[PDB]
Amino acid sequence: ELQKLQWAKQTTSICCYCAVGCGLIVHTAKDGQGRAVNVEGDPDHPINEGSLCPKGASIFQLGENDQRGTQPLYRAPFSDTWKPVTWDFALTEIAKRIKKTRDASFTEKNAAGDLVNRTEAIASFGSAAMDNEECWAYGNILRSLGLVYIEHQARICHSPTVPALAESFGRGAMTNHWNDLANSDCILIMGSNAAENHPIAFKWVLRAKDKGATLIHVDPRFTRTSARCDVYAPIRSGADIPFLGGLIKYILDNKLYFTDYVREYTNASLIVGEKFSFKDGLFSGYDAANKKYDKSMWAFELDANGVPKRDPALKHPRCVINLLKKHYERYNLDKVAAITGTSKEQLQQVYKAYAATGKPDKAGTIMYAMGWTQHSVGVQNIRAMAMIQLLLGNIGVAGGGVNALRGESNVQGSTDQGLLAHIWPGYNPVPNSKAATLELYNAATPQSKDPMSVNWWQNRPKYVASYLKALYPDEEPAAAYDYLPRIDAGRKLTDYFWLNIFEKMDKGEFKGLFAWGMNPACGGANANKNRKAMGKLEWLVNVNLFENETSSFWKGPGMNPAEIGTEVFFLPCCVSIEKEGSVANSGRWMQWRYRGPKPYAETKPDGDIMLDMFKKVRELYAKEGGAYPAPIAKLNIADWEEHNEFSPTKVAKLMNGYFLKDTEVGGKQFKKGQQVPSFAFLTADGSTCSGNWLHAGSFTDAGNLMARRDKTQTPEQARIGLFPNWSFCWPVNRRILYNRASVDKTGKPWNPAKAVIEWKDGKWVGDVVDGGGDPGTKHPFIMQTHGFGALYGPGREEGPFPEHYEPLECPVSKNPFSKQLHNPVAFQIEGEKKAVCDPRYPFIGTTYRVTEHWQTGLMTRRCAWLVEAEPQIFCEISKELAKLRGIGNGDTVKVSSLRGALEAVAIVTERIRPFKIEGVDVHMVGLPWHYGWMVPKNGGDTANLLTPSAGDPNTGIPETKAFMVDVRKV
Amino acid sequence: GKMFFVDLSRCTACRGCQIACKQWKNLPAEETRNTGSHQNPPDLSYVTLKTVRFTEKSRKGPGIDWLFFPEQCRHCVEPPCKGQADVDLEGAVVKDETTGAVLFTELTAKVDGESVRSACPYDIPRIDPVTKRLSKCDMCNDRVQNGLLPACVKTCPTGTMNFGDEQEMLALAEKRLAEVKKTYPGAVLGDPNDVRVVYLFTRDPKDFYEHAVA
Ligand SMILES: Nc1nc2c(c(=O)[nH]1)N[C@H]1C(S)=C(S)[C@@H](COP(=O)(O)OP(=O)(O)OC[C@H]3O[C@@H](n4cnc5c(=O)[nH]c(N)nc54)[C@H](O)[C@@H]3O)O[C@H]1N2
Ligand SMILES: Nc1nc2c(c(=O)[nH]1)N[C@H]1C(S)=C(S)[C@@H](COP(=O)(O)OP(=O)(O)OC[C@H]3O[C@@H](n4cnc5c(=O)[nH]c(N)nc54)[C@H](O)[C@@H]3O)O[C@H]1N2
Ligand code: SF4
Ligand code: SF4
Ligand code: SF4
Ligand code: SF4
Ligand SMILES: [S]
Ligand SMILES: [W+6]
Repeated sequence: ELQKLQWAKQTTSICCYCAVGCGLIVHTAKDGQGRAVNVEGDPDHPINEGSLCPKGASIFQLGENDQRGTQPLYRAPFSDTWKPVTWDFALTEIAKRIKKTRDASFTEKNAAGDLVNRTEAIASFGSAAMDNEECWAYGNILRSLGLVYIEHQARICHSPTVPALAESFGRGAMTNHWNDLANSDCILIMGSNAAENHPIAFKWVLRAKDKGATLIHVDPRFTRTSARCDVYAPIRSGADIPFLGGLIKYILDNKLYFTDYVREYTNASLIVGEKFSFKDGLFSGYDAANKKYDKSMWAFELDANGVPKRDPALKHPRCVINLLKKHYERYNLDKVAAITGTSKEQLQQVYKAYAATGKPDKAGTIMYAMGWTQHSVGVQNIRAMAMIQLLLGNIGVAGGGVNALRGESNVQGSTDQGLLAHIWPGYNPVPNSKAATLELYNAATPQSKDPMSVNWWQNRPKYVASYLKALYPDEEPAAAYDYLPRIDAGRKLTDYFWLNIFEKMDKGEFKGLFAWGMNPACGGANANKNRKAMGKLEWLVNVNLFENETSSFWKGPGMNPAEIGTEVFFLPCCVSIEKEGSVANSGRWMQWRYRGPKPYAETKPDGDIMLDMFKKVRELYAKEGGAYPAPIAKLNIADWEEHNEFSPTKVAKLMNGYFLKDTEVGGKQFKKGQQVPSFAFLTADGSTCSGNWLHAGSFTDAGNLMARRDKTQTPEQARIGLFPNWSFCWPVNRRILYNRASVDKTGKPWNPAKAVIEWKDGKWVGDVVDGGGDPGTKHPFIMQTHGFGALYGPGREEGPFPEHYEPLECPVSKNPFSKQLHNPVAFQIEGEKKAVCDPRYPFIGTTYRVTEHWQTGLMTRRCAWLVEAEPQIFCEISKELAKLRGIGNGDTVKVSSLRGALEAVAIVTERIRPFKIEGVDVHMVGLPWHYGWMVPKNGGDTANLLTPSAGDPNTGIPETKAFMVDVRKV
Repeated sequence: GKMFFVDLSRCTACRGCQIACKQWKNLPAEETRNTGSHQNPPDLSYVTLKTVRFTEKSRKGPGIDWLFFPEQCRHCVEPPCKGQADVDLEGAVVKDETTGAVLFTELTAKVDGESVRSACPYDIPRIDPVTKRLSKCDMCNDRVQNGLLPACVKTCPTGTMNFGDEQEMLALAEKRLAEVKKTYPGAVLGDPNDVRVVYLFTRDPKDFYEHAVA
């Protein structure tokens, strides 16, 4: 045999890095220490087939790392050293700091006299790197403590995707999945570097090319992705909407739209109301005083029943499709070329290749991530591509869709569990102060009087009731509703999000912060503020694998430990391969993974840390009383625990949900204790509990569907690679969302050779049908109120059509599309300065990743093999800019912005060229954000020293992809 | 014997192969710095049996040709390294007659390493300056003998790395070359009749690396 593996037990796992969700094989030494001896790919996994990129292939070095935390550490106020302490001391004292802060800050009623039952004195950050069961438990622990300031990776990552696609299609998630990429006829990779940041995805991209697909990369830089594509086009950072607006105009002029799809399945035919207008960069209903729009001005014209009027002939001048044609008339090739820096020839080449998928039996897909999301127009960037895809009929089809490439292994999951300030688990909103009763909460859901509109959100009362039964099983839902904290109706939602949490922290408004599996000292935009602001905390709890720039912010650059009062608790956690649970990948595949090695040293799984912490808080309240104890005392944690520890299996079964009594639902009858077989069988009357209605169907009486390793497929399924028996995906194992839009009104595939679903005899074969009903009887977008793909989307903060605005720091002084330079409602912090055509900062600044490092590099800067390949922060510049500034390849340079400066190694490359903007050459400076002051030696610090704390008015995502900088030789 | 077919028309320079080699053998990391390139380690060494070389070629239009070369021992059918080592001491360099693997033993310490490196037309051998042992890719002969793929072959996501019997790999190489030419008209196979690691280059192999072919 092989000596190395001869005395080791084999277990399956799922990669702890990106949301591809590659399968691992872990080899663990059979007895003694019980450490991992080998980690490599799972050859039987249907996504990676045993392949791993360098991050996955090096998990052994991460897991069996001699720099990992071993035991809890305590930093007393003003101290310059850590003190090793017991878990008993660490958790006991943290429980006291929570209780003390909660008791002193707890608010029953706000200024307006409305019940809010919250503490605004504690914030939490993290984490998409925790298991789905841990993320769900964590959120409910925090909410039982009365927290509203609850955030994680999603805010500063794909937060714009959720409303962008929900507005467009009804859901915020990636529409298709990785395997499906192989079915595409044209793959547009734009605002994405998928060959570096989702590497196993290129298995399926290249299989698409094997079958005749055109591969297009549109990126300011020529990357490792660009090297394998058929068409490469440059684009200036922040010029996406002009490029996409130009493609809309191109599709409409040349009649490359899928007419029948557009007419039947989009809101093309809907009559917009008389109060809608746009002139000179501003929509109707603009309120300049309050920096917001009166969205009521964008309402549709309704019939007597309240159903939006439709002209099926598409001739009415206020038809969505005619207002669309009129809006994007301004986006001619000359104007788009002049503002993007992309030649008219390159625009035409991309436009022609992509818009060819307007043909019914041809599928085009978009792969995008942070190059689109991390902007002041992040939501509108994505809206524009959603609209393009609806025009070409690419939504719901194999090789089509909007593939929003999620980041972390479980960021899909962590968003699903409501680790954001505006959402409970399952995208049920956090109540505002005016939602005084469960009844009023439920009243907010719009109804539809259209007999073809499923309007599936009408079932929300069942999900909210079943969620409240999961947490508070002995209370009536309408009673337990009063246990959970509410946000103020009077405020912009962005008041409760990441950037404003750091602004409030900088003004002393926070006593306590959980940095739970995040490194905000490096990952948060405008990092110098974040590093100062954490100085204003009385206490900080950091839960992570290694000591880091957040845990040890107090001994960071230019900091005096003697002057910093912050009490810090470092709690070392287990790595992915040392624990059991599920992680939801980009395609919503919820995959179960197992324990290989025992926990390293005295490290603990997050599940156990948060549960023992909460138990100490609960027992403190049971002894000495305090502020509104009921939500803490009454929380059902019995169902989270087995053999004195966190039970991923039991939690997963509660998240699926079970009957609290004998129940009759949907014609069937259920015994008390049975698992809910799907969210179809949840009730509003208290008969059912379910931690997350999306998980209903994931863990039934049949067993853990997330643990299925079945690659068998029907011939229909196998033609497109659904793999519906491999793990489980929400909702109810629908692998391609909106798949009713992939067939005509009789149920016949547009592309029978790549059918997603087909009506045969009297049933849908292939994928699970997304919305029940015979062919032609239902609008295909069942999560939309009206049932249509929204070309016109009036729910978005800065308008129902995307419109070009320049980045808040931009290299141009005049918008060629209007007299509005910037997003007229952009999230900004008053007094914070922006370099708009400032000669001190004349270069475009952008930040991005390399294949070999992960996030802030907290994990990968500890891994010698990844440091080997990418040892130091670098600065990528053109030969033209290198010559202008007298920088040679390999020289030390200083990159500076209004907010900070750092040193990096110049990489002078032909892979970057000037952007000719209005006939003038504009230079860019590119930086990886993977480096931090702690490790390694000469590695450098975070690119987030330079980035602005401003961005998207929908989601508050920072504009980390387009700002302004200077670069000087050192 | 066994053969690799390395189709560089599919290489994303992910360096999965470079890490997988080191994880499988538990090889140490070099002390590296950025000198104006993503390439690192900059060269093969006694502790690096495979590195991915990065080369930028000028192209008139917006982009470039970015040429990626995951370098390893070619495990030559008639290896000159063996011919040269065998003048000083047979057993320093031996051949697995089942797999085709060319294997350096710890006896390379007691031969002219300088001369053995010079014998290689692909400049593959590297010397440990302390022990004077020669080290290079060993075809993961370990894994192949136990019916497993080499670590770098299994880890490769793109279909660049292929491995199996010489007849199936030569057949694959000819079929793939014809397909690749539709996109890369200047595509060629590296010394296909002389080695067991057959690279498909998308253009002039010497643009990938000066010793890409003999
Ligand atoms: N290797 C690696 N993989 C990762 C991660 C990692 O750290 N390293 N992290 C994971 C996470 S959390 C996420 S969210 C994803 C993100 O994955 P990506 O979004 O691919 O990541 P980035 O490299 O930040 O940005 C992608 C590309 O956007 C380009 N770009 C910059 N500005 C603009 C612009 O204004 N417009 C357009 N169109 N493009 C622009 C950059 O040049 C870059 O090539 O990756 C995930 N996977
Ligand atoms: N300038 C710039 N800034 C960016 C970005 C950008 O492109 N440019 N990208 C943004 C994006 S998309 C994201 S997602 C954020 C990420 O920002 P952060 O989340 O702050 O990044 P990291 O902390 O490096 O990565 C996640 C952490 O999870 C930890 N972890 C791993 N496993 C576990 C576990 O089991 N438990 C716990 N508790 N922790 C664990 C890792 O050790 C690591 O510290 O950065 C954002 N910041
Ligand atoms: S980082 Fe992503 S692509 Fe690489 S091995 Fe892990 S899951 Fe797969
Ligand atoms: S693993 Fe495959 S794709 Fe990645 S660098 Fe190596 S040969 Fe190229
Ligand atoms: S490539 Fe060089 S070291 Fe490898 S077998 Fe051939 S001659 Fe010997
Ligand atoms: S065949 Fe084995 S020893 Fe040779 S480069 Fe690949 S992993 Fe390394
Ligand atoms: S993420
Ligand atoms: W992310």
